[PDB]
Amino acid sequence: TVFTSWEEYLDWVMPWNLVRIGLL
Amino acid sequence: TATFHRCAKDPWRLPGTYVVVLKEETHLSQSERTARRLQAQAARRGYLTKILHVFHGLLPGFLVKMSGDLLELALKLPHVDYIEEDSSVFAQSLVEVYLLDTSIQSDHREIEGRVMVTDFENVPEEDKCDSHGTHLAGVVSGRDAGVAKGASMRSLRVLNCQGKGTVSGTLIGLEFIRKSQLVQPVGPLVVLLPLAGGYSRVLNAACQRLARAGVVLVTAAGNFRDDACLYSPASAPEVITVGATNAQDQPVTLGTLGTNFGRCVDLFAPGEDIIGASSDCSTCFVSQSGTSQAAAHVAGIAAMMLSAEPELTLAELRQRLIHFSAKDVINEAWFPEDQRVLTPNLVAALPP
Ligand SMILES: [Ca+2]
Ligand SMILES: [Ca+2]
Repeated sequence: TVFTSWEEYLDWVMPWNLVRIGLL
Repeated sequence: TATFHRCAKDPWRLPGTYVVVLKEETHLSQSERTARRLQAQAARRGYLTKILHVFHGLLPGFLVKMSGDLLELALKLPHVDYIEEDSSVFAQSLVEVYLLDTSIQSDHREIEGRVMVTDFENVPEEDKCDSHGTHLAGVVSGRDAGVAKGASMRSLRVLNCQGKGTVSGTLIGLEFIRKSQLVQPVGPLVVLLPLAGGYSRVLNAACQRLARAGVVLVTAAGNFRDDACLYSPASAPEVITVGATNAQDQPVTLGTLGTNFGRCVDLFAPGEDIIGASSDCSTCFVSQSGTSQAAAHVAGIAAMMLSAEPELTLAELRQRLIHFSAKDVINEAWFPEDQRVLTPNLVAALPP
């Protein structure tokens, strides 16, 4: 699944990995 | 005496091309004279040789295309420390992050104006060109999905359109970094190597010299579900070797394989289902997995740690990465029994 915008990915799913490393 | 080394992973060998490594304090003039002597002595025996590149900066020596028949002769050359046959490697703000990977889409919205494309290119011929690098550049410094948003990046192309590079190409790329730094010094350097080939004496020595010279190196542990010590640059001690973990605190499974483990792994980082810049369009995003993605998170964490504490030694930066990592969350049962004690149960984290 390739998404053409950030918002489209956000609607599809704050990524887990950036949360996990404590960036949020 | 001088020794000969070739990749133990026979399909990864690149016969006909040799890295001839000279003793630690060999001058450039001497390296050129030893190359000429090899060409001249080889010519007397009716062999044609080509000097493809002469090394100076980290490691003295030269890259020669020639018949393996000339190795005994080449090993008797004065100043020669060892010779290694070439082999393949594969894709797995006051701080400058260098990326040695595939070509990159520099105008992607995510990394536009944060990545500088160098003129460096050393790739083997082929047997989407920019997918692997763009995603990784995005994981390090992307506006929406990036770890170190304020980090600037310089990229070198060492991986071809298939994610295939050479140990020789990688050495030349690592030498290019050292040279650029001596010509125009800046602040702390972070060198991201999201690639891996079989254990390499020359590649580990180049990484060790770059590390002893104060430059921070971050590498992929490898996606061979094996011991990271049998792969390079993963096995180079002073390098930061990163394994991949998933959201469920599980070491990553990549088909029949998965993340590498063992004593050569320094720590783990998120490396499964990683959203980042897709080189398919300027605003495109895609999810990817691998130790390359995991290493990219660590290069971003290290870039931010070095930006906050620019005087950190390589050893102090290592202690900070361990100290701030999440402890004992990884499922050890996924690793081979004897590897559980040897593999550090660490998941990279930014300081709070
Ligand atoms: Ca290490
Ligand atoms: Ca332990």
